[PDB]
Amino acid sequence: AEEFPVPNGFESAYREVDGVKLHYVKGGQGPLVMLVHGFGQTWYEWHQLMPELAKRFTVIAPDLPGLGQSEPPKTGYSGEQVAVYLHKLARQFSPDRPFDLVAHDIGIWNTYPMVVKNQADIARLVYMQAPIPDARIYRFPAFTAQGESLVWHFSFFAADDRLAETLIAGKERFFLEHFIKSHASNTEVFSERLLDLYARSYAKPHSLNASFEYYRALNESVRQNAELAKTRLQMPTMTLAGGGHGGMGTFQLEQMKAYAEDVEGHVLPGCGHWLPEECAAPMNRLVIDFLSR
Amino acid sequence: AEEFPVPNGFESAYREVDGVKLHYVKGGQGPLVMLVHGFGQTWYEWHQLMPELAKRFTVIAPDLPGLGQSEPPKTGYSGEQVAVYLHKLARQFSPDRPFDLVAHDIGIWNTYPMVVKNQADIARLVYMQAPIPDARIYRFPAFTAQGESLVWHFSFFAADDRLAETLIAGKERFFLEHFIKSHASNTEVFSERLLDLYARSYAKPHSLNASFEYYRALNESVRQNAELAKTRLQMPTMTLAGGGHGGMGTFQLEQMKAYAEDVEGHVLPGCGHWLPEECAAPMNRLVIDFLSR
Ligand SMILES: *[C@H](C/C=C\CC)[C@H](O)C/C=C\C/C=C\C/C=C\C/C=C\CCC(=O)O
Ligand SMILES: *[C@H](C/C=C\CC)[C@H](O)C/C=C\C/C=C\C/C=C\C/C=C\CCC(=O)O
Repeated sequence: AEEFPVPNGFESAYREVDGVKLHYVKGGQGPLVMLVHGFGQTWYEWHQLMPELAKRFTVIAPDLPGLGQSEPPKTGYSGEQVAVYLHKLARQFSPDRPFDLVAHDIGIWNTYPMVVKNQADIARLVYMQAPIPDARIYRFPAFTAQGESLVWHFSFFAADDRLAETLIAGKERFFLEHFIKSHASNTEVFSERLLDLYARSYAKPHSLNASFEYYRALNESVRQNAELAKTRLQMPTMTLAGGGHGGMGTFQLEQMKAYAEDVEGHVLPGCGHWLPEECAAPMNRLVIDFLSR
Repeated sequence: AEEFPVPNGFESAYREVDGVKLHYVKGGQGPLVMLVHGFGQTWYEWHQLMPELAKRFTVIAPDLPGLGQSEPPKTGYSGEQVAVYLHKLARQFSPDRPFDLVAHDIGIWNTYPMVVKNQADIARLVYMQAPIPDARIYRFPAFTAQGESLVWHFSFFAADDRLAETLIAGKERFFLEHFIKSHASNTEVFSERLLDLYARSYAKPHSLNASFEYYRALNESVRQNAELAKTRLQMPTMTLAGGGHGGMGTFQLEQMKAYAEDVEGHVLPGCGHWLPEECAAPMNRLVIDFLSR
């Protein structure tokens, strides 16, 4: 049984990494690129970009531990702990060469530590629509004069006594449509059919809980990154952000400049958080062009 | 039936104000003091203060429109609209002399406009544990280095799609215990029975919705207060705030200094947000002494 349709020419498979069975979808030939999804979604957010990349790269899209069809982590949900699983997974398929990395939303949180600790393994890096966890997140406002705070879900999801799982259980499809559309500019791409697929996956009880454990570990991840960030990233990096409702605008690039020596950034107008779906054509073009250099 | 026990010597009653049937509890003799409750609670949060105050004053504690046993407003939930109902209710009982006002949490939001517009009607003012809605609220951080913030509920409650009602329905007692304890220093003062009573009141579907409509109107109240605040408050004012977890500390007095010419403030160590319950004895003493001068 597959939660999402595999593109033609790709395989759905599993690999045990440090005692955790990870699900992934893989296709193509050539140097490896790993695509890492974020909250509310799975490998499937990449399914339009994957066939295009697979024309010249080997492409792997895993499900984050506990999400999609991947088992929960055995160590923990902090960025440094999860990053181990993803780094070892990639190195099973690229043991002798650097690989490229694309990450969205908490995919950034779950990859930054292995990038900074294994810089020679990362050829090129693309990050979109999430802050790297650091002290900047403690200044984001809870409440805005216009639109909506992009950030109040940090506290909701991190609240103790399983607040979020307890309130959302039984209402998963409702909640997912609300939080996806509230963070989108081009809401019309989120058909009821597509929302059904995403909701069915994260409504699995262990996946609902896993989703929020990433936020419960966020303060730990901030403390981890305070040490890791004493070394800047050296490899070519590109940031993408939406310029519309739900987009991070100029923050994505401006923060990355503190972390990276070689970075270019783009803000996609009329696009919110969910760039692969809201703005597939320009986003795919930017990623393919950047990795094809 | 009554949702909460009425103290001896007090009456539970109703008055029509602008076509809206308001519930209140009233007792005592002498000049009028109106006590206005906040979110999650009803008139009952004042039940320990009321018998003491009624030795020197006529005391009235209404349920906010839509909450407790009061009918929802027929105009709207912004501060200026709700303050009309509370001002006219007070004037029914004190038509010939100014009255005192004590307000907690969103009771502040729902009274500040009628105080500033009807200053000759207000003898003395006591405000505790909430910002006056203004641009200062756009600074409060969404997330803290210790976990969930005190203010992310602004955005949870203001969200559309009836987000809060939909997620909290069926879990009203669970959610109320969470937000009471997350804003408390002294959780021991909240019996399981007291939490049961508050939860059963705000779980009423029109009351659960009314609770969050105050927040859906918050930005409108900010915009209203931007104009109203061009007129400073001239009556004697006291602020109170908790010094412990859940307390606003020095913010309460420091903001009030920008609104009021004649203000004194106290911060109560060992107390959080729920001052009438967490710190009943010192809070009652400070209020009684301030109003008795
Ligand atoms: C995934 C969000 C997906 C769905 C929400 C339910 C991650 O949790 C969050 C990723 C991105 C948004 C988070 C924070 C936004 C980052 C910066 C805020 C924008 C400008 C900052 C302005 C300032 O300095 O205050
Ligand atoms: C009622 C809060 C009641 C229940 C919480 C669901 C109002 O919505 C909020 C009023 C007071 C809540 C207490 C503290 C937060 C309010 C303002 C923040 C002021 C200063 C910052 C202090 C801090 O965050 O440490």
